[PDB]
Amino acid sequence: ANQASVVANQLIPINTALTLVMMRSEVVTPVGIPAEDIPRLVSMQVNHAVPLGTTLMPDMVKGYAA
Repeated sequence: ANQASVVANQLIPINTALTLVMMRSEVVTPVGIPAEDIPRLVSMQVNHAVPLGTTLMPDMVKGYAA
């Protein structure tokens, strides 16, 4: 409970480097990448377009390991 995840603040297109305006922190369920990791995610890539409001899960980010 009460753990925050990275949520897509805009549609994040494929093969596009993640920027800070693309990511917000929100308490959603299920839990995705912890909000704490929003600096680590900067400049990484998604392997599929993420719609607005989707929680970013580990598998969506190319090269992500926690």
